[PDB]
Amino acid sequence: YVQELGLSLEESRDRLRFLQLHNWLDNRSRAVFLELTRYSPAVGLHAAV
Amino acid sequence: ELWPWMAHVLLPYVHGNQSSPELGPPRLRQVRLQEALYPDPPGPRVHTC
Amino acid sequence: SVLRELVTYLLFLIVLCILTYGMMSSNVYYYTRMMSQLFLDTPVSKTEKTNFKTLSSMEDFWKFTEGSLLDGLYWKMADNRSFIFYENLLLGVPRIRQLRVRNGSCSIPQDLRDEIKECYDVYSVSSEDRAPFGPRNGTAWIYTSEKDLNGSSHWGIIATYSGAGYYLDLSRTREETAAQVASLKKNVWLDRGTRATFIDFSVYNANINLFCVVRLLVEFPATGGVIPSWQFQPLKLIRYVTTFDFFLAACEIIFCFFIFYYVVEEILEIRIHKLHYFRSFWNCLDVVIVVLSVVAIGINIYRTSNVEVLLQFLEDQNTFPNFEHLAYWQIQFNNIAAVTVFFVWIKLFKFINFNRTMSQLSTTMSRCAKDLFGFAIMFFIIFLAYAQLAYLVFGTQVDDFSTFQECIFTQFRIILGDINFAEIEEANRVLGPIYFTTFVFFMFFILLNMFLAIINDTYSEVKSDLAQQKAEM
Amino acid sequence: SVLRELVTYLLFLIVLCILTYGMMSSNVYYYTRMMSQLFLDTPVSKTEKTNFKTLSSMEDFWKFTEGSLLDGLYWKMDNRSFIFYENLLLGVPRIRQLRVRNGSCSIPQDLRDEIKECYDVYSVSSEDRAPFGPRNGTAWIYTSEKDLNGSSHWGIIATYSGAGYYLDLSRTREETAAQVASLKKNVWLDRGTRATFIDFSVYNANINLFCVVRLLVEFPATGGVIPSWQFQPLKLIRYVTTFDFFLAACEIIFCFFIFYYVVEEILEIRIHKLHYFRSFWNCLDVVIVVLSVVAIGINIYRTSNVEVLLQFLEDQNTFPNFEHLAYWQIQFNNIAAVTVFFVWIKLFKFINFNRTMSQLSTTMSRCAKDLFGFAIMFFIIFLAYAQLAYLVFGTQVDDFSTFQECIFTQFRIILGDINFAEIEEANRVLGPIYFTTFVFFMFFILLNMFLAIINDTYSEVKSDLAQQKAEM
Amino acid sequence: SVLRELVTYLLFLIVLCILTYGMMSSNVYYYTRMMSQLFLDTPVSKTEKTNFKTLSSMEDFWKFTEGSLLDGLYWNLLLGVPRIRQLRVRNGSCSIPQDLRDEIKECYDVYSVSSEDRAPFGPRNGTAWIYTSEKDLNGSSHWGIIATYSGAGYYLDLSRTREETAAQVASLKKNVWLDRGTRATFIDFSVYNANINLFCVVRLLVEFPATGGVIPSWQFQPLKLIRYVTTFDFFLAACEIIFCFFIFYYVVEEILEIRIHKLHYFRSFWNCLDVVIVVLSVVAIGINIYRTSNVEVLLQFLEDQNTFPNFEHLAYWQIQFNNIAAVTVFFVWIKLFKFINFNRTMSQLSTTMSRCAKDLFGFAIMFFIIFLAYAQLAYLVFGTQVDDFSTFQECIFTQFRIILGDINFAEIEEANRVLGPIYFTTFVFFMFFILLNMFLAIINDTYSEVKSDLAQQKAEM
Amino acid sequence: SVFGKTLCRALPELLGVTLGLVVLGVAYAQLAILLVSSCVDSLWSVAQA
Ligand SMILES: *[C@@H]1O[C@H](CO)[C@@H](O)[C@H](O)[C@H]1NC(C)=O
Ligand SMILES: *[C@@H]1O[C@H](CO)[C@@H](O)[C@H](O)[C@H]1NC(C)=O
Ligand SMILES: *[C@@H]1O[C@H](CO)[C@@H](O)[C@H](O)[C@H]1NC(C)=O
Ligand SMILES: *[C@@H]1O[C@H](CO)[C@@H](O)[C@H](O)[C@H]1NC(C)=O
Ligand SMILES: *[C@@H]1O[C@H](CO)[C@@H](O)[C@H](O)[C@H]1NC(C)=O
Ligand SMILES: *[C@@H]1O[C@H](CO)[C@@H](O)[C@H](O)[C@H]1NC(C)=O
Ligand SMILES: *[C@@H]1O[C@H](CO)[C@@H](O)[C@H](O)[C@H]1NC(C)=O
Ligand SMILES: *[C@@H]1O[C@H](CO)[C@@H](O)[C@H](O)[C@H]1NC(C)=O
Ligand SMILES: [Ca+2]
Ligand SMILES: [Ca+2]
Repeated sequence: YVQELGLSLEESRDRLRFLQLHNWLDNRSRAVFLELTRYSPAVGLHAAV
Repeated sequence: ELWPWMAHVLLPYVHGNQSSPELGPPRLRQVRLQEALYPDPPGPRVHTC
Repeated sequence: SVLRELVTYLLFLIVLCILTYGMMSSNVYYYTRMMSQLFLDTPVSKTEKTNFKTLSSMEDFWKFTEGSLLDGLYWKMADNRSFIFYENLLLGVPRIRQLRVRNGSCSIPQDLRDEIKECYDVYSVSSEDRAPFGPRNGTAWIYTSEKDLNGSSHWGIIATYSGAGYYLDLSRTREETAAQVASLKKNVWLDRGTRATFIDFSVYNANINLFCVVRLLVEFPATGGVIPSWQFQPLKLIRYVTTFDFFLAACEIIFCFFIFYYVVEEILEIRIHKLHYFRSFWNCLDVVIVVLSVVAIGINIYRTSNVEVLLQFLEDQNTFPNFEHLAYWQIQFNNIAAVTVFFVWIKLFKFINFNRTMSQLSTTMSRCAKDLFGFAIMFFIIFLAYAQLAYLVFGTQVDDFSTFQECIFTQFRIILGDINFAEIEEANRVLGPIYFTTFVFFMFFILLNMFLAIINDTYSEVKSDLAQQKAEM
Repeated sequence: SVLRELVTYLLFLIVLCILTYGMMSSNVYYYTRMMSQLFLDTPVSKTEKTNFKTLSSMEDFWKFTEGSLLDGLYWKMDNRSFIFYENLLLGVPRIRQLRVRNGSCSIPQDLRDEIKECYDVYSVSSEDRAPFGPRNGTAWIYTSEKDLNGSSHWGIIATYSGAGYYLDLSRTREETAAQVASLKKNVWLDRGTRATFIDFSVYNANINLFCVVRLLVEFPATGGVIPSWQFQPLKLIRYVTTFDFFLAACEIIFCFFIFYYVVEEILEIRIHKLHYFRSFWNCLDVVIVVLSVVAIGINIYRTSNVEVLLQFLEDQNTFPNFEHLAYWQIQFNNIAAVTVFFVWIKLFKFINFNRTMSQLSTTMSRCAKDLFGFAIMFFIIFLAYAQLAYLVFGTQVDDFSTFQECIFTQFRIILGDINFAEIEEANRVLGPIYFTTFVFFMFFILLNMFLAIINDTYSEVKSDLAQQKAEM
Repeated sequence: SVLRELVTYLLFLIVLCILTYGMMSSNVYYYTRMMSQLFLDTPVSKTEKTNFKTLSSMEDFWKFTEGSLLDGLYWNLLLGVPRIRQLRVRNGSCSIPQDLRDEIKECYDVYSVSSEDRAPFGPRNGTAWIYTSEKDLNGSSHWGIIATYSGAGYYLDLSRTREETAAQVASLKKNVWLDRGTRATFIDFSVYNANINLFCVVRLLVEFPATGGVIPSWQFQPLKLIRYVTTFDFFLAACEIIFCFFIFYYVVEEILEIRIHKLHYFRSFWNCLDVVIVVLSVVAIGINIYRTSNVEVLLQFLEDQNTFPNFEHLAYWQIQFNNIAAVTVFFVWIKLFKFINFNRTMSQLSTTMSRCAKDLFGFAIMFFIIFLAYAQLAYLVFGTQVDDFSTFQECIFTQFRIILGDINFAEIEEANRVLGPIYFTTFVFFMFFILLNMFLAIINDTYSEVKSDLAQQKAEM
Repeated sequence: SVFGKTLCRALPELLGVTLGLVVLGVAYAQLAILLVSSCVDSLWSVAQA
């Protein structure tokens, strides 16, 4: 269930609250699988979390 | 209780004005399994899966 | 005569043992443990479980500073001094320093120069900031060179930090130091450009005449995180107070005379008698012993001859006493002396040949050394081949193979049975168990037994030759 | 023939085993276990989490004596106290301290104006003997060792005298609390204080077994607290039951056996066979008889003087002084255990009945000189490494605090029982060098030399016994 | 001839290695450990951080018996009714010394059959205050930690609902039931899993030493009910009958063979191993058929009943069957070596051992003499302090674990500062550098001699 | 040159030793896993040894 969870500035919390209130994955949910990214500009290596 | 987790340590880590060059917004990809699950097991829970 | 060199070697050993007993005094370990437990194990405050050993962020450092550090430093009895355990006197004032880097000392790719507006490089001398910042009024906001600060390099964990940076000398009272650190925290002092921070102080403890120098370092790597490290070093700078100190001085003079005798005896022989002189392995031990001894004597003379930092501190006692070089040279001298003692004790094998069993064993070892070296070449090649594989495969996830020397140490610990499988197993589901099981089998079932084969063969051959030559002539 | 020696030795072994089984009354361990759990693991107060094993300062010590100590000492049914409704508390506990005097050391003239007092480490030549505080009672006046019936203790830091400033507490909590509060108000533990002792005893009439409890707190000259404890289950009413008389008879039987052995051994060396020390079994026999006569002397000397128990019985409102009995009981136990161990290894004198045992014993005896010679070299190397470790880690690790600690830690490294996380951080270079070289040389060299010597000796012995026999 | 023996042995092994699969793959261990965590380590109440494994006082026992115990027994449960009993001793069973009896007026000896108390005490109302002998109490010995306890005592059986058992235990606690003479107490019950087929008999013992305190111990025994409703049952039934046929074949062929070698048959190791295997197998079959024909009360107590299910005659046989069908598997597995020793490079490795066993046994005797000397010294020195040397068996096992690297050395040095480290260092040195090398010396010499005689007298024609 | 040759010629013997060791280990492991099955937590000396 691809949820963007965007709205970088301030509405990310609003989107999370709307998803929680609307019961997006309340029942019948196995895993969450949250994963974005990383980038270390100094060392020069990226990372996948 | 992972929603308070996200609201407390994840969103500040991503959108905070600190050392975290994300290189792309995060995402969520859960499962639905097309079938609900029984309630919590009284006493002992499921062994592994 | 053998008896003469034997008796002089025993006298040398006795004076060495006396020196080692003297330098390793009464229980300084308890002094060190009390200081270490006071400053490293107490939680940063009454409601957290974090201490200095488990710092994890920059805010934890601020919690520790205006917190457990001031709690340990200042003990209540006109501007009275502070005795840490009612016995350890705090000398002068502590000092706090930071080393920083420069903004824009990095290279942001042109396709990412729109959501990344600042990159700070890793610490290096050619990249450290030297410009004023913040409320540029005092010395905490102005760069000071290494020569104006009487500093030196440190060799921390991530890099080797210079002796410059931005510093403050704190106060003798809890209230003033608390105000100073609160002001430092308010006008942000530690930011994303901060790379290292030092805290330095010293105590005396007049009961047993022995100074203690304390240094606490916190490193902030470019990749984020916090790495703490610490150092407590006891020193003796007022040596001659008791009769035992004079006895130790006399023993030191005797040691210098013995070293002069040994070196002149060495040079009297190397001159013309037996110009090669190197096919013995006992002459090499003698020369390394005298070289280590003369190095230790030179270090001691260079270190105890000047105590001008102590004399300058005794003029006015409201300043920072700088004792880092003395502690550094004390550590160096301790290492050199320990190695010298070890080798002097090893040299004792030169005289235990009093019967037909000692000579048999010595001949066996001498005749076995060559092919032991020959097979140890292969043993070390295979050992390093396993170590590099462990470094490349597990070196980014396991913390036990993070560096090559650490891989070597972990592989040596596996032989003793001191392995923790709970972290190595999930680092790689395949090639994790394979490495472990093959290493164990080929290390205990194969390579440990070839040493036995070689030693057993040479010992039996030596005995056979010694029993066939004898009883047949 | 020779079976006379065999039957005599078997009877002696049976008697010794009976003595040691009677000496080792079953489930005495639980007595001391409950006592130590009650007095050592209870937190000093309901709020804090520290116990006697984790004392860290003088205030913790003051909280202990107004807390867990008094809670464990005094139980509710003057009236006597029963520690677990079974263990009767004998008399009153006693608290003592040893302290040094101000000016016992020299302050260097460089900073003399900043520091006024210095107190030396504890030593008999440097201990205070002058009155202090509110000089009214015995807690403020020095009492000599001879007038206090004391003795040395050999603590962790130093060996402490039997003298000092002492106070006898009361039989009830309501007065002991007042006495300790009075000692706390008028400061009794100053910067000169070097050691403190608490002593008492209990009976437990169900089984016939006393218990003597001593707690020690040492204050090093560099600040801090070092605690120690000792629980000893004595027995002083020996003859109560039939088994007691059985053990008493077995004791005199043992004495007769020892007398017979010593008279036979001295008869064998009156003028007969001068210098029989070339043998090994004779040295074992003389060691056994020396140990046995020493143990008999210790037992006779400690059991003929229990007057300290008669007196306490005359007046049961005083301090029962039982520390000498506990010390001598410990000495006797050590001597008896060593004697039993040395008696057991005397069976090797008799297990030669078949030929395989004869070959095994011959091989074992013929590999003695080579193993001794190589053990000399092994221990030279071992002690060199121990000295290196002591000089490098002697002030940081605490497994190398003392030389003997270094030896024990080196013996435990072989079995893989150390951290190496603290060794590597105490010294980054020369720390791991020691570890790697030690492991390499111990495992890949010396163990293989031991096995090589044993293999060669066994092969040669089997070969020449197969040569002289079956070929002649 | 050898091929027939090989194929029949592989058949007998393939049937056996899957017959044991149905014994270890029943997930009985999961149920037993689930019950153990359910009953043992759960706190007595939210305000006390204590459990049954860490009981230390009589009040702790009273808290436990009205608490986690009732919660576990009341919330596939409660086969009949549980039972709680106690064993006590007699006032005056031990003699106070004369000089001390002026102060102490009670003496309670340690538990013994001669010192046991049989008189009534408290309110003489029912079974809880009157002595019942062992024969009519349907019980036997227990062999506890510090003593061996009889099957008698003062007992009381609870009921089927939580409220009345709580009332009963509250009444027992009201008028004191555990005096100073109380030496042991037992709690017994049974639980039917009722999920597939599995019973669980639960025994709890609390011991009161003559000195003071408590000592807890527990025992969970899973029984087994036999029923065939799925192919996974008929398959094992067929495997068991084929196994019985295999023992029949082996015993009849052994009887056939012994007719020709009535005395010249018990000198080879393989034949004596075979006969001990077959006798162990027939004993196991006898116990199995005895136990399977006892389904008369296994289902009688499933209906709601107010009687204590005395399930001890079955647990004993269930225990005795498991630990004799395990040695049988071990001996069956180690008989495969006889078929392995047929290669040209494998018969040497067997002849070597069969030739050096004579010396290995003798040096084992000598090694065990030295080992027992160390064990007895350690028992006499550390006996009352360490808890690893509290009993002789514990001393032996602790030394064996020290050889394998399971050292503690903290309390060893605390207990005795001198002669404690001495024992450790000497033991480690002798057992690591000297004593364990002699076995290898014996094996090495035997291997060298075997190889020499086999390669020199042969391989020359 | 000897060290390489020795390990090459002792392979059949070493393989036989490993086969014997693994068979003995399998037998003992099955004994141990089938031996307890009780969870008694007491000194069952006969079964404990
Ligand atoms: C760092 O430098 C970049 C350009 O080099 C600039 O955009 C940014 O504002 C600077 N940040 C600070 C904190 O000086
Ligand atoms: C900087 O130092 C001056 C010295 O007088 C002081 O007045 C000023 O307040 C300081 N700056 C801050 C931000 O405190
Ligand atoms: C460095 O040493 C000199 C020598 O006395 C001293 O005057 C100066 O104050 C020291 N540097 C600092 C920053 O205190
Ligand atoms: C300790 O002794 C010194 C030496 O005379 C003296 O000056 C000081 O006042 C003494 N202090 C106390 C507390 O007795
Ligand atoms: C010392 O003891 C006397 C005798 O009882 C008493 O009067 C006095 O109050 C005591 N001193 C103090 C400070 O209590
Ligand atoms: C020491 O022993 C004697 C025995 O005669 C006794 O009178 C005295 O009271 C004892 N000392 C103390 C302080 O009780
Ligand atoms: C039994 O107990 C009573 C008091 O509890 C006591 O007086 C009596 O002596 C005891 N019996 C014996 C034989 O000691
Ligand atoms: C004890 O004896 C037999 C055993 O089955 C039985 O008849 C009797 O009822 C038992 N007693 C009970 C259960 O109270
Ligand atoms: Ca020379
Ligand atoms: Ca003799």
